[PDB]
Amino acid sequence: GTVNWSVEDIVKGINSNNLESQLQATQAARKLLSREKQPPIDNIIRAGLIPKFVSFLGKTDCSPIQFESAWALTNIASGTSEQTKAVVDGGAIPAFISLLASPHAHISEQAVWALGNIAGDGSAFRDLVIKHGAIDPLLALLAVPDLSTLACGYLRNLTWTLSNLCRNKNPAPPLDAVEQILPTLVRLLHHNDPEVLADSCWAISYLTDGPNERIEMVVKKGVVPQLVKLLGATELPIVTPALRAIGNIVTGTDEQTQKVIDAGALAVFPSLLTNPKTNIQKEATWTMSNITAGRQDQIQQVVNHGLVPFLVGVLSKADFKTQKEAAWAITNYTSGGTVEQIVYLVHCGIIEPLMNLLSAKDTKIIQVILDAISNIFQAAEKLGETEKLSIMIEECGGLDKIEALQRHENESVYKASLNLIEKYFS
Amino acid sequence: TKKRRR
Amino acid sequence: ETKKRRRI
Repeated sequence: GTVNWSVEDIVKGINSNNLESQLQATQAARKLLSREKQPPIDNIIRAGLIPKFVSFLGKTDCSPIQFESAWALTNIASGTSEQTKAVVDGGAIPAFISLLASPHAHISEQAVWALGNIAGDGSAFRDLVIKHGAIDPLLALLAVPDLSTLACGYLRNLTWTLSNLCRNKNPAPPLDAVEQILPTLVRLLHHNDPEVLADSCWAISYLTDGPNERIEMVVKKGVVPQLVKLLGATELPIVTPALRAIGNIVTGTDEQTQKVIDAGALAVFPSLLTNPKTNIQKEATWTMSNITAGRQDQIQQVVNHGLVPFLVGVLSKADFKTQKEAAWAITNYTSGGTVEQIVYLVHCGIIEPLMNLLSAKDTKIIQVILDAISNIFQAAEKLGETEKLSIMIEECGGLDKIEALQRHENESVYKASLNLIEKYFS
Repeated sequence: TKKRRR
Repeated sequence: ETKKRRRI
């Protein structure tokens, strides 16, 4: 019975000069720390136990206590930053890296998990694990001809820990470390386990969340087609990270955006823009807005894939945050589109849902919508149809909303609305 | 750039 | 995703 010990009892055994007594007390600690109901992490720390557990990690002659202390420390490091700091301050990082070479797979697996929790705390501990040299021995655990010969849960823990070494910003991970890890990530992105695939996508989503140079590192490895494939998965835990990565990539250059289009991404958006999960719809529309902010041949691909009606749809009815991203998508479209393309947008029914959003209580969206209108009127000037458009806006309740906005707090608001009235409604 | 980031 | 994981 190593179930239900007190912290006092645990200390009494760990302080005995008896390796087996110490092993029993350490397993008692592990069991305390792995219960679902409020594990006593702070009590264990305050008792002074972390250095003892860390020293046990190196008892190569007694693998069972290696395992139990590894598990106990993993769960202490699963806590707050203060609690994770206590494990790091105990010297655990070099000890856990040594354990990655254990002949016992359940012990090296536990060291992988622990290092994951430590790197997961944030930039500084992530960089400290990398400085202690964790990356080489981690990648060596995956150097096998066929990943399917590894145990499912073992491979899942490795992938998870690798994703945490790619995670966080200010600063982003070291470029040399990212180069070392990317080949393996690419391989894991082609493995058939849903969990490996979700964490592999999260990892790529972290790496692509930066300057164009970071994006380029990823795009150069050729993973965009595989990302678009996973974008079409049925498992929402895969789609979510894959969509986030595609969206990061289209914040880049027009040349990087094009590789996403060339890979087929736009064919998946009819479903993404009608997806029942609000965050999918939000992220798909933000991605669309960064695509309508590209070249005119790229706006044209949006048109050819039949996505303008779906943007009209999201503008008409969706969570407000999604509608806001849809408005951005329209302003970018009208700002960089041809005349023919802006005409098409109007013929798809954009004006009424655009007008209905002017009575929203968000200052920024109103600015966005007014810019878009302005842009459309400019295209109507070029066709000398500014009157037809004025009538249209009048017929759906639009002129009322624009005139009311003239007497509105913000400056850009009253300036832009007053301009429109003077210029097209006189 | 009209492109917006996260 | 899930920053940090406890083993139960």
